[PDB]
Amino acid sequence: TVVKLQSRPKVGDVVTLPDGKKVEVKNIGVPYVLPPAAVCDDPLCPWHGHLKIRLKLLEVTVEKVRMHKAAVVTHEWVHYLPKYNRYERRRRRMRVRVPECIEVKPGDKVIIAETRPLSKTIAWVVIGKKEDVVEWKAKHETLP
Amino acid sequence: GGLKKPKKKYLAGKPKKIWNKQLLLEELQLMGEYGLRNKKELWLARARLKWIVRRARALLSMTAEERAPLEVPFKEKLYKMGFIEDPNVPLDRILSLDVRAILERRLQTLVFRMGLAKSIHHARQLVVHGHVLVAGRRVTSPGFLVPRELEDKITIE
Amino acid sequence: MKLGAFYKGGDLVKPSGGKKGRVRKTKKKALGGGPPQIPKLGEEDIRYVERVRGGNHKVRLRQARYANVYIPKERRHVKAKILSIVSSPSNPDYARRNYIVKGAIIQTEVGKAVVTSRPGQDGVINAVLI
Amino acid sequence: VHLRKSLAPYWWPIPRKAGGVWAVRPSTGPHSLEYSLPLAVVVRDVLRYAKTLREARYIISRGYIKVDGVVRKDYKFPIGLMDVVEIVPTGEIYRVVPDEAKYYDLKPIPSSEAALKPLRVEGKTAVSGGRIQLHFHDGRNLILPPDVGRQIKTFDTVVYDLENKAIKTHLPLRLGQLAVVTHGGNIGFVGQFFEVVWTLKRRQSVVALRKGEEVRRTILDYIMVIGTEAPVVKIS
RNA sequence: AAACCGGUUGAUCCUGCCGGACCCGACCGCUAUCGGGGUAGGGCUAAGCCAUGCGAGUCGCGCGCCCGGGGGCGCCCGGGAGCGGCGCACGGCUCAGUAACACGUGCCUAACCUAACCUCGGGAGGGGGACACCCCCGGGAAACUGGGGUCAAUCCCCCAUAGGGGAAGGGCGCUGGAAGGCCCCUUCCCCGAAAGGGCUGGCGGCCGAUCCGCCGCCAGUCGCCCGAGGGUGGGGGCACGGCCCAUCAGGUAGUUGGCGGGUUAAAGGCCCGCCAAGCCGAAGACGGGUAGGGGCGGUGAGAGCCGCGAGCCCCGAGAUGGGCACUGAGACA
Ligand SMILES: [Mg+2]
Ligand SMILES: [Mg+2]
Ligand SMILES: [Mg+2]
Ligand SMILES: [Mg+2]
Ligand SMILES: [Mg+2]
Ligand SMILES: [Mg+2]
Ligand SMILES: [Mg+2]
Ligand SMILES: [Mg+2]
Ligand SMILES: [Mg+2]
Ligand SMILES: [Mg+2]
Ligand SMILES: [Mg+2]
Ligand SMILES: [Mg+2]
Ligand SMILES: [Mg+2]
Ligand SMILES: [Mg+2]
Ligand SMILES: [Mg+2]
Ligand SMILES: [Mg+2]
Ligand SMILES: [Mg+2]
Ligand SMILES: [Mg+2]
Ligand SMILES: [Mg+2]
Ligand SMILES: [Zn+2]
Repeated sequence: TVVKLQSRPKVGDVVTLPDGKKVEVKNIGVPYVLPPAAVCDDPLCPWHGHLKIRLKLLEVTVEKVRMHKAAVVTHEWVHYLPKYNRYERRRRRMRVRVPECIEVKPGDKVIIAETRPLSKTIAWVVIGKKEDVVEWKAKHETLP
Repeated sequence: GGLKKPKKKYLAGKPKKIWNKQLLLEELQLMGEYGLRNKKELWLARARLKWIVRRARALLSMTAEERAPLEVPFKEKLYKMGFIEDPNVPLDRILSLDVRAILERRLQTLVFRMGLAKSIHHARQLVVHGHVLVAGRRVTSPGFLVPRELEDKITIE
Repeated sequence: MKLGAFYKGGDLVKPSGGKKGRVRKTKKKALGGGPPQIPKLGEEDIRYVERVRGGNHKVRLRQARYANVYIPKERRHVKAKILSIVSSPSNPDYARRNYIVKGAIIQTEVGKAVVTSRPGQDGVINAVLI
Repeated sequence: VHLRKSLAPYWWPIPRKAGGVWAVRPSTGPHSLEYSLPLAVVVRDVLRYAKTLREARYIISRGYIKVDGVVRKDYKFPIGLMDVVEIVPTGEIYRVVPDEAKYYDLKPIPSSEAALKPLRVEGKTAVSGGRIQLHFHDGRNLILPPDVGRQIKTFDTVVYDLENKAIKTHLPLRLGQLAVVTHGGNIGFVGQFFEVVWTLKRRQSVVALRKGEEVRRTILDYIMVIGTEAPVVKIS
């Protein structure tokens, strides 16, 4: 169901598991995240399945990985209090979907993307760890 | 969940301590010279005076760039109403503006100061009964704050 | 159908397990559901067309006798007959009461097939031979 | 369906407080509610030909008003960007164009360019027969063969013949053309397209327009190409 | 106007409370001439109980019938009881429930439906039926309602074709950030349209003053069906923001997730079969209390405090308490 790889593939590659099924690393529309270093066959996977994500991305840290194909991550931000003119650090725990091709541990910073709802509390999925990010810039064409 | 309703516009000129002797003496003089009806009219004049001064205070605190578009038009509008005399004074000169300059612009005062009536209370009675034509139209409100250009059009019946 | 007996609205339970109040007193008709309509193994095929939300229509198989079995190894479609329901992995009580659901095995005339459609929603039994 | 006067669009040329508590609501025509004005409002407010709503309905009920070559007898018909409004018994023609003050204005136009309408391609769909369907900024559609519809990408402006149901001229969206901003704060501005920051979503790309040398920026969604240095049809 | 003044001492300097002076909101007392502007008035009190009246209709250019006046070509006009279409889910009221995806801001539906309307492409062939008003009788206090006869439709139904849905295999192609989508090809199963109807004018034909029509065609106009998109309305999802109490510390067991299914217009423990032990909590769970949320409003020189966060606008919920359905695009009205 999950076959690891000695090297990472690219978007559009087709890799066949020991079962002989061919899985193509789809293009999830986010060009600054690398595909996982292993392949799964889950139809709810965004890399190797039919799952479609939205363009909302968040960077969180894994807290509890003891649910099946899911994890408990923490989301952090800073809130301004106008009366005191100071900040407060707020955090919220979210439930997210962890695909089989992506392995996570507590304390690790991952990337999540909003999808359609998958369970009572899961609507976000781990797109990939932070280290699979890549620097990206837009295009700036100008007529002199 | 709050619905806006109008508030008194003479509150800005109202003193929060009415029971001062020197305060009572100065205000009683002002009502006598200009023939006002009650202290509400006198406070309403001061509320106008506080607007002219507080506005000039804020324009001073604005930056030179910000002050520039509003500086000359503010003084020009003050000149046309007849409150000030020079529309080209420094902006801090407006800060010392005095409430009597607003009371002179009252239509009742202008009828008396133009020699069109026997007394200031008679000139109030003239406007009230409708014998004072401002550019050909009857203006019956004695507290009308006449601007500069309309002042020369004041006639009697 | 949109029946309040099969209401598909949200629970009254938080993820923490605590209870929460009811924002709305009544059950909305838009969030209503319906009873199951999966067909039963019968001696003839009976189809019922149902009017649904927005004036649309859904084909319901009340009673199923034939299956459009398809042979992958031959690429032919046969409208074979159904003899018994071998087993229903989602719930054995479907096979125990002769009710056909998607993913169920059927011992058809040509052999065995796995039901590949939702017979309460599609209205036909598309089957693939094993 | 009602429309409270408070909920009316902000740019409409009507007083906000004084009047009734109601406003005429457009009847889901070929525009958007936020970006369209009903016909009865135009006849009563923008042209001032009717003093009441009944008088405006009477004028419209006679078919005196033609909108893009079709006589509209609905007083709640929506009018919007680049629409051609023609008054039959007087012979005057207007093209509702993006205005720097009124946000949308009735500008008189010559009778020659009355049948022409510049339409911005909002998207294409593949239809039966393999043909291509084009969707324009006012919801209008046009089905074309696959090869001809391949070369017309989204945001390209095409000058459409209302009289022949055809495409007179296709204006691709490339850097260096004349564009008019059709929505947002910078409405009414016409300038050269000379700068783009292509974002991940193309509709949200940052675009810059120049008019020697006032430079305004918007998103790519909010600009229509009106051609090269000469605008093809009178808009200003 | 960025303000103080009175009072604990025999006297004094403090601390520290309480009072005075001001604005606004509710109720009340005494008094009360006129006008202008304003979205003021059983909200702050019982979402307590109610006599009476009024509060959603319209269309004869969908349909037949009846009545009265007029006229000959083929009818004109007025009226009646109805069928039928569309609307009555908008609008109006109130503040019990709600600490919640209710509300606000910013985003999604690639997981969805949408009558009326707009645009592009295509279509309108064949054949049947019934029920009102009415007529002959009623029944019943009334509400309501029965039988026979009888004229129609844009009323209802069938047949054909278009089209549509599912399952499966392929593809150049389209959209789009990204295809479980669209388009094309192949196989099977299954469902399955339409009102060429009204009006106007022209032509011709059938027919007859006991008829005042019917038929074919043409044009104009208002309509009907299908495919695609828009529009509008709606269902659903997400991130974050906004009360008090620890004299409330552990709570949860469909509870948290996985897999397979059902149902839905549509994703989802929404529901079901199996598997696991997970889920929340002192960064305050759980429990209790209070409260419709916002735009906003009062006050202060301001920071801020308060809600008079009643009246006006937007969203929500409700219709004596609690439930459940019909019709319909949309209601559980
Ligand atoms: Mg949910
Ligand atoms: Mg102070
Ligand atoms: Mg003493
Ligand atoms: Mg005190
Ligand atoms: Mg009450
Ligand atoms: Mg008609
Ligand atoms: Mg009638
Ligand atoms: Mg009716
Ligand atoms: Mg309402
Ligand atoms: Mg009968
Ligand atoms: Mg019909
Ligand atoms: Mg399709
Ligand atoms: Mg048929
Ligand atoms: Mg018929
Ligand atoms: Mg499902
Ligand atoms: Mg539950
Ligand atoms: Mg009221
Ligand atoms: Mg009840
Ligand atoms: Mg009811
Ligand atoms: Zn995967």
